[PDB]
Amino acid sequence: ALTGLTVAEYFRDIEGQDVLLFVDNIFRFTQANSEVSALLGRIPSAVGYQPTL
Amino acid sequence: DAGYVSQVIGPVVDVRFDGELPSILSSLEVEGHSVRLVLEVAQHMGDNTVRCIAMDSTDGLVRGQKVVDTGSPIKVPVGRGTLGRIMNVIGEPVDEQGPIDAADIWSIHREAPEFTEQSTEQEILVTGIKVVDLLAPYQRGGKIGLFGGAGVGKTVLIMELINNVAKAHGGFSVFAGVGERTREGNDLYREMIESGVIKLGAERGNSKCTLVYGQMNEPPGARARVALTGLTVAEYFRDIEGQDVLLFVDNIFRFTQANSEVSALLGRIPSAVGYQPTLATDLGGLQERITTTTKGSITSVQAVYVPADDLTDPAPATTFAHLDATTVLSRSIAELGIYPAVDPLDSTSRMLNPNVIGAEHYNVARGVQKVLQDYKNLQDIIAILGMDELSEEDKLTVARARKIQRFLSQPFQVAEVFTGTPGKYVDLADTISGFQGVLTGKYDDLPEMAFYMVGDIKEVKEKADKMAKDIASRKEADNKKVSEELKDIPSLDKLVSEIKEVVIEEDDGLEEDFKAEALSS
Amino acid sequence: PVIHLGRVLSVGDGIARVYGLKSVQAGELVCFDSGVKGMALNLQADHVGVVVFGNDSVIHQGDLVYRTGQIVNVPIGPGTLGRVTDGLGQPIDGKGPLTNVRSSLVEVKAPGIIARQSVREPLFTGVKAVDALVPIGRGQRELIIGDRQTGKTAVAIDAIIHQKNCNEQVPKAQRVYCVYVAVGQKRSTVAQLVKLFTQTGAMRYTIMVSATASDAAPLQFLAPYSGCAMAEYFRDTGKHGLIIYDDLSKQSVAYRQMSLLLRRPPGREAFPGDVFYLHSRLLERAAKLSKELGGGSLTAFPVIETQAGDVSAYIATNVISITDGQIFLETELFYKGIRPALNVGLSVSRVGSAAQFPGMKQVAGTLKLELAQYREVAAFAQFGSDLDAATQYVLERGARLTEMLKQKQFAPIPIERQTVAVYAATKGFLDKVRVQDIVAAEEAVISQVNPAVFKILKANGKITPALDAHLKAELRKVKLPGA
Amino acid sequence: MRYTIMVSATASDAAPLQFLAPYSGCAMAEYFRDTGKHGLIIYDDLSKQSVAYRQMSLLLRRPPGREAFPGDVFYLHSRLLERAAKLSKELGGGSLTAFPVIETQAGDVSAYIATNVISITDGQIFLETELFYKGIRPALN
Amino acid sequence: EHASRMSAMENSTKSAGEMLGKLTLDYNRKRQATITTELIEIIAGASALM
Amino acid sequence: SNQAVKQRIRAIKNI
Ligand SMILES: Nc1ncnc2c1ncn2[C@@H]1O[C@H](COP(=O)(O)OP(=O)(O)OP(=O)(O)O)[C@@H](O)[C@H]1O
Ligand SMILES: Nc1ncnc2c1ncn2[C@@H]1O[C@H](COP(=O)(O)OP(=O)(O)O)[C@@H](O)[C@H]1O
Ligand SMILES: [Mg+2]
Repeated sequence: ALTGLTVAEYFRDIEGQDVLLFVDNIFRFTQANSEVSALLGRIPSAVGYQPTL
Repeated sequence: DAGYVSQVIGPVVDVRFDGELPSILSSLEVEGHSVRLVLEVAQHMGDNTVRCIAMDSTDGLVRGQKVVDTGSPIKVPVGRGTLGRIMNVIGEPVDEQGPIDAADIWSIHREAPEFTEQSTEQEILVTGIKVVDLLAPYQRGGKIGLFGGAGVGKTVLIMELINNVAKAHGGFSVFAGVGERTREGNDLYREMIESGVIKLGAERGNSKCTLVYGQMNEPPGARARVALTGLTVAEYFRDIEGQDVLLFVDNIFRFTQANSEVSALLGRIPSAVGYQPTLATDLGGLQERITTTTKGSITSVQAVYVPADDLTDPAPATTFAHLDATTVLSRSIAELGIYPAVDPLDSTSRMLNPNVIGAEHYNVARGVQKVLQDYKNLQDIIAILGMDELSEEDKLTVARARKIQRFLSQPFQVAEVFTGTPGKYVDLADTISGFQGVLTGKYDDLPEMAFYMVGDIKEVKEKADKMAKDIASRKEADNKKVSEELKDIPSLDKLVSEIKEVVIEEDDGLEEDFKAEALSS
Repeated sequence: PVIHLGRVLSVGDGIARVYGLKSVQAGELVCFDSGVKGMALNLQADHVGVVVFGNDSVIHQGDLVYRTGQIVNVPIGPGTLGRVTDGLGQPIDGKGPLTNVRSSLVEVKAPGIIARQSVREPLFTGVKAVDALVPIGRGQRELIIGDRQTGKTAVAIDAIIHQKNCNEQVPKAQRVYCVYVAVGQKRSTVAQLVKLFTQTGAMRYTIMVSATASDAAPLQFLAPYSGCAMAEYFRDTGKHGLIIYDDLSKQSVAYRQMSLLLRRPPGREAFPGDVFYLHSRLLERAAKLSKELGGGSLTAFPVIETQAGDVSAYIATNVISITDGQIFLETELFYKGIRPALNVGLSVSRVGSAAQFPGMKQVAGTLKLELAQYREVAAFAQFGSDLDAATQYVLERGARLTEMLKQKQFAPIPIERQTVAVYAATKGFLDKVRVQDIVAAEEAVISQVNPAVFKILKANGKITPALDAHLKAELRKVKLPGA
Repeated sequence: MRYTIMVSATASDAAPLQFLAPYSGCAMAEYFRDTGKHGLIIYDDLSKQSVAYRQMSLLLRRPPGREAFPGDVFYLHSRLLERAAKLSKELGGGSLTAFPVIETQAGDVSAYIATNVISITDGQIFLETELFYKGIRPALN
Repeated sequence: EHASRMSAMENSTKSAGEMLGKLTLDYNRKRQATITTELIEIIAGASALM
Repeated sequence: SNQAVKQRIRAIKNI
């Protein structure tokens, strides 16, 4: 998702135009950090999510 | 010698002592702090280190700060010199009136009395609140619990309990403000200057109450020990001076809540509702000291906050086994406008045996509870159908219970600013006489709103004829008063010229006020 | 000026473990050598745990941590009025440094019992659902608890906008200076409120303390306390404040992040044990001071978001215990066309009518009683069983009264206009009117009734008998729609 | 009192005293069973005993269960309640009748400790608070 | 009238048994989910200390 | 939110 913003942010900041950003399943970015946060040694937050949600 | 701080995590401080660790529950003082910071040893961590809870904030503590052991627990002034004063958790005066006289300061930690010096005597404490003195009557010398969620009337009821039984009785009083609003602790203080309970100045010795306040801004170590400080003032009046003493505790829930805020930092695994594992025994150590002994008597009134109108929750549910009278306040009674919002079924007392309060009080109370329970089993079908198919035996008990429901409502003398009506003190004989009339059909002809917010049954008849006159007097102001009065209502610009205009400055004063505070101090 | 030095042991997830710094205080501002600040929260025996005020990417292992000697503080004073600051003091509106200001601590002991007096004077919201049913005095903390989009922010913004309308008409002493603390919000959302407050003119009296969602979790935990410290300047120097903590629900989530990453053991819903103390430390600083301490006040409006009307939530139950009143906002009342969607059966004010307008203390007493009679008779005609024609009278009058309490989102009515509007609905003068155009009938009742009869009700504060008849004799010389 | 023993571990007593008091009262009551006489053991609050045993186990850092209770908290109450027997004729023929008392909250028998003691005991005497306000006494369901 | 109310009040006990059946399935799901939620809150607070 | 679904089973069972 950060790779997709960076392409959209270049057209906004440098090219200076209107961009249409479509992100499919934005929750997956949250879910993938929650698969990782268990292995980074972090106490789990409510519903087993990463504390830094 | 003196210990030094080794760890500060929140309100929990670890102090390392090189040689002769202090006892558990003993008081420690951190010197060099900005304010007086008292720690209390919760446990021995093991490597010559104690783990402590702070009675004040730990902001500004440094690892290595010197800690001095007092060789004793937290000692507060108790005696006649505290009557009319407000105390801290650690016995400091917070009422801005000198130091406390402090004849024989006492430790706030002791044991429950014994099993041998327990008093098996039951006499009714007449409160004047007619829902209390009918269905769940209080015991003179027993524990009273006021349950209910946020905003049902726990304070309004404990305030009406103060000026009804503590305003004129034989002994002294202690209010333990445990983890509540500072605003209502100031409202309680100024109410008792005006009613002469607390006297200031040279008339201080004629006071009849001691405030001990540990309100919500204080840390969890402070609020966990305020009830023990309010106990210790009340235990001096019972054990040493041998006299009766009233003890009002606003939200004993906050004692259990404060112990749970430090519990996980003390190294304890959490319980079922996230409470401390020692929740029933921390509460049990406090309540078993609030007893009537062979020396004196402590009549305790404790408000108990239930968290989400939930008596299932373990902090109210543990408190239920400790009390002799559990006045349960309900939100559904409060939303109906009936105040005090006492649940008439859920309120239970141990003074409701027939061989204790007689048979003429027990059968009226058992009869009122029967009509109010039948109405609740009918209200399942009234709200669906509408009171036409009950064959007029169950229609009579709907109108009898609706009169009984309003007749449990009563204007309080402390809710004159809220309700807008003067308060009523109902005697015990007038409560039994009134409810036996509504139960046996002696007052079926009166309207059901003539029972609402009245004193006794002679004020229902005083209000029912008043109500009839009020609606027969509606058809008289439909003739005149629209045009051409006798000039007691003048013209509009007559009233605009009497308006005394203020000076609207339009500068805000601010930047010259700030520099004026800068050149000052 | 000897400066103690701490070597960073490890840095991760916005938390840095620091070796050394034995002299550092608990809650002390530290300084990393990358320029980013920090706060020493848990002083353990072997290391210090530091929450990082910013992005922890610039901190490496073995970086030098300097302590600043000082507990965390913010610039307070009149120079913060009009400016948009971040979570601890620093302005983010691009208008230079904060001139004419003074640095004070963000964690102050709340004023005790002997420093208070009774909350007696009213703080008018301008929302007539609030100022009639759940009125708010100066020095009273009132919760705006509701659902995800129930207009909770709108109720709070209308309190701020209305103070600008009141500050132009009152003397210099009884002027209310607002502070709006936005915790965990969008930065676009905050910029729409500064745009609204300069267009309204409310930005002359408003401080905007912004800890957005991009900010570090110790910047959003700390922003209610830093905004309260800016708001406590006016309370401590005799003036009147109004602090709004929009989403204290989002402050507790930012405090749960630091607690879980400083390894503190989790409680209910993975929340810290002292979470109650997180909000009771903050909300008890909203006080009405005594006249020995200036007489100043600070009125708080915490905002708590519920999930599905679940007020039995951990953080929601804590703040209902702390605050005096409660403005409960319901989702199904919002879509029934009742705006603001205030649950009158669940919204209380613990100060009550002691600190409300006397010109509405006598008029809105029958308003909340007729609405209490309206509630249970609408549950029974929901089915369609039968009618009584005295049940149908309170079912018809309360439908005028519910339609009377509706208000425009960005327009806050003055207290004198609200009492006249409630008088015209509670004295029967808005009967003979269809239930649908009462939202448009009361524009006639405010405009056609004389502009000099509001001045008498404002100056007296009460409908005198020489005005109680004169305005009901003007509530007949008005032309209502339909009629 | 000429036939009653009272074993009292009250609220101010330590959690090991309240845990061991049903076992202390049962051993006093097992004297009559083992010598051919008949006993009647009543536990005023079995649920209160399990709260005291949950306190010691969480503090001894034994792993927590469904309601933070220990894993053997079924073995806590079954080992106690299976001591109430009717003995055979070659052991004197004595007996011990148990009456454990379990306090439910809002009348649910789906609670962890309430499901355990319902499994161990033979019957149950359910007392309903709705029947208690209807005049019925004992409010037996 | 009485024979159409009889067929109407048997179509509303069907509807209040089909609604009650979907509401007990919804309650048993919430009963199971709240025992799992309160248990995970206990293990997390214990793993943070052990 | 587990008592709101339990008080609805109170409603539908008496209806
Ligand atoms: N009284 C009202 N009349 C009309 N629209 C309103 C009213 N109050 C709020 N709204 C609108 O409804 C929407 C939701 O209101 P608002 O954003 O203030 O709610 P909120 O509780 O702050 O929600 P959020 O969770 O987004 O913060 C907005 O578009 C707002 O302008
Ligand atoms: N006896 C009463 N008469 C009238 N109003 C009451 C009464 N008790 C409570 N109220 C109203 O309900 C509110 C709740 O009372 P309070 O003592 O603050 O409850 P709690 O302490 O349980 O939250 C009061 O502020 C008041 O508005
Ligand atoms: Mg209270």
